[PDB]
Amino acid sequence: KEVEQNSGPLSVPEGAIASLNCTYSDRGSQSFFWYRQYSGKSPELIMSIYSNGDKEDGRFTAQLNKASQYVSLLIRDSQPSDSATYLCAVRGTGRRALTFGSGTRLQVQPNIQNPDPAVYQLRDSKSSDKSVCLFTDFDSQTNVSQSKDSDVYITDKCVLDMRSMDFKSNSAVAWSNKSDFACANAFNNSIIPEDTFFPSP
Amino acid sequence: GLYDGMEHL
Amino acid sequence: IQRTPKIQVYSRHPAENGKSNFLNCYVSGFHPSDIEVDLLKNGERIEKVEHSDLSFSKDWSFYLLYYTEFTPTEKDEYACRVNHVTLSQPKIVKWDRDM
Amino acid sequence: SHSMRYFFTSVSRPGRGEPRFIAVGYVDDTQFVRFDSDAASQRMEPRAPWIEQEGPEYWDGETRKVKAHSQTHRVDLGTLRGYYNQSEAGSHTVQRMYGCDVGSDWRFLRGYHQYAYDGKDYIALKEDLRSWTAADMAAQTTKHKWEAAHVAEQLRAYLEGTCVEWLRRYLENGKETLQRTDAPKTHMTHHAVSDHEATLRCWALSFYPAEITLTWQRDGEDQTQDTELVETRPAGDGTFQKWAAVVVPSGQEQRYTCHVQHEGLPKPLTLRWEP
Amino acid sequence: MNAGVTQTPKFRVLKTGQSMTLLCAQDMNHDYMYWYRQDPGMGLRLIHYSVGEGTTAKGEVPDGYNVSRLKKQNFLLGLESAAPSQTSVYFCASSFTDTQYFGPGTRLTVLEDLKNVFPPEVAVFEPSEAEISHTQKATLVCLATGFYPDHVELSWWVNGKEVHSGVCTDPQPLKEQPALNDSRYALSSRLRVSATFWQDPRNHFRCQVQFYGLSENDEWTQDRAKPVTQIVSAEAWGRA
Ligand SMILES: [Cl-]
Repeated sequence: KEVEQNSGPLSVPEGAIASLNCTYSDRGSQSFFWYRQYSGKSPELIMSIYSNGDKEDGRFTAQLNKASQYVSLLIRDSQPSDSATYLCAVRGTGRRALTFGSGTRLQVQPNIQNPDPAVYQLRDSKSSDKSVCLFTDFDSQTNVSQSKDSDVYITDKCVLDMRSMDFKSNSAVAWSNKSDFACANAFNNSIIPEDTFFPSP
Repeated sequence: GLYDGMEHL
Repeated sequence: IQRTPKIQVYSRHPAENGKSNFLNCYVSGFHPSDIEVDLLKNGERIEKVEHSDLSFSKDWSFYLLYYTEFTPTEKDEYACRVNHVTLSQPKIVKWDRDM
Repeated sequence: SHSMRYFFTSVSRPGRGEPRFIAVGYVDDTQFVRFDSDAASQRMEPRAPWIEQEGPEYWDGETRKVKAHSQTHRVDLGTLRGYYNQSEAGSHTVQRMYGCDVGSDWRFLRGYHQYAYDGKDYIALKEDLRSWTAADMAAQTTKHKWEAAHVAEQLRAYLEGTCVEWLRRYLENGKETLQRTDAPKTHMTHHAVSDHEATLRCWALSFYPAEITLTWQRDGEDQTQDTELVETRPAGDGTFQKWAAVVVPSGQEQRYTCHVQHEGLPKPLTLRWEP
Repeated sequence: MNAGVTQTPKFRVLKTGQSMTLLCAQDMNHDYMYWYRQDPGMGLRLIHYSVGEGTTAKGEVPDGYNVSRLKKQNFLLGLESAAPSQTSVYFCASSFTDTQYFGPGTRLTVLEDLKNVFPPEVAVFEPSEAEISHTQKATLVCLATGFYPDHVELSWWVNGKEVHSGVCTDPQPLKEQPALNDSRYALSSRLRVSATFWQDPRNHFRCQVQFYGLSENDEWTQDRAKPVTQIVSAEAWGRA
């Protein structure tokens, strides 16, 4: 309750503004920080702010409202690479350490111009009757329901950037040891687009 | 009220 | 750098014999802060002496007010005794009431 | 106009363990807080009636902030010994002062943040609140550290913002004692130095605030050469005293005027001797 | 700034009751240094901090941890007697004022029994012709399966150069047995290339998982291979 942020996820289309919001208890607090943390990496400083008002740095704007004990980070022209946990940090009165909020998950959805949703079977390179199911090229409003079974594995969606083509695509992976399990069934817990291309393997 | 500056010489 | 104390001895209010008052020794302009200040009654060290919180002026030189409740008389002689690293000998300033 | 100022003194004590740390706070010429590392409380303490109205949140925060300053100055004494190649056998003094001034409208006029080492200028924030004056090569090391860490930005936020907010809070809540003028009660004394010359001493007592101008004129020209002017001194009741003296040729005491100027005076005052 | 703060080790498995020290170093002459832990849903919790050489102070969760700052550049975090509750990601930070710069973190897993440590099995899955047909793109899938603890770095190598472009690795692993705290993990990654690049057999595609497990200084009693720190790879060639 000392530094409060909503957990999110806050979901925003690329090109739109993202407002990460933060409230703090100690009215005498003099310093306010925004940190970005990518999965399995360390916090990186985005902005510090000290006075009521605005502070800008590239696409980032921090705004401090000491009267309402409220501080925001605005990401202008949001990009998928902005997807991360944003951590608010406040130094209370006479403190010599920062108090961190528990953070807000931001997901910036790529604009899939020509969605081509499909479920492909991929076979193990080193020979086997072993396979995975790849759901790919779906619109960024498609979400992927994790597995209802304990012997069927379904990953969350993952944004992949072929930087040289400036081409972003969504994908999830499904696999299982069960003989009956088939790609055509893999993603049936999920709301997958009508017109999802199912080739036969 | 006092300044909360952390800077050392 | 070192600076020798300026010394002023005086009463809070104009002195009327028998009327309860305060005896002040204001030491200012000195450096460093280590200073010995005693109020004297006919050369005898008064024991219940208060002093202000150490502060300083624009030029960083310190000042301190030493004081004690006293009732002046026509008879009793009052002084302030100051020693400081700058002083080869204690400086004694007599309270000149009719200053 | 009005001011808030905090004064810090840190003194190393070679044989006697931890350094001495004294903090005083003033609004104008009225002390309102103190801290002394050698007092029993180990708390920021009230020194004016109005500040005692503040509740425990205020005292806890100020006590935390003041003890945090003393820890920083403990390390500063050690650093400065390094910068000046000094041993622990000598006693050394760090002084620090900061605050803000406001106009009659209570809007910011200017800020201050300065340090001294053994009674000499070390480093100060310039009047523009953006750049540092380093007094010597030791202070240049501090300056480069402070420039690299963008210290001036956070300090400026305090001096222009928080400092001004605290001063307005104190001026409103302490208005009885802070938003007052006590006019000087003036008088004159006469002392024969010789048979050919006497001393005229012009008195101003019981005034607040401390700012005052005592001037002596002999036939309408200020005696800037020949006037002794004692340092303004506290009465100990929250008021100030000052005197200005001239040695005059005996029987020509008529020919000298003392002019008193003070905020509390609607008309500048003027004295001459009465025997 | 972040680059000025160094932290070792990167990964450690400990037996309950074992000792270790985490080293934080900064070459920035920073007065202030910080040890935090980060646990899901908790965010960063301060363990201990330091305002200078020879001085330390309790943070929010100090119990079970000690620290030393005998030298200004180094802040040591000591685990006297490792407990399962100390399983966490540890970050150190330093500041000149209050702006903190963070080290790269230390992933610690504390185990009752090291018999539960397993390296990954790694497989690469070849693009479907249906995808190459429909999209003129080819997605390779890497699966890293049955590893514990979750101390892995997955990387893609194309013609012996590490690639960043065209890759998406699961931001978190699947638990194979979600009911259990010592469940083994599965991790998927994709590498997507043009169908031309895939079909030119001059091109080599390798999926590498660096696993951080036991040392040689760890005792091994079990029948199966000692699950030491090791790279496990799977690969494929381009094909027209
Ligand atoms: Cl230590």
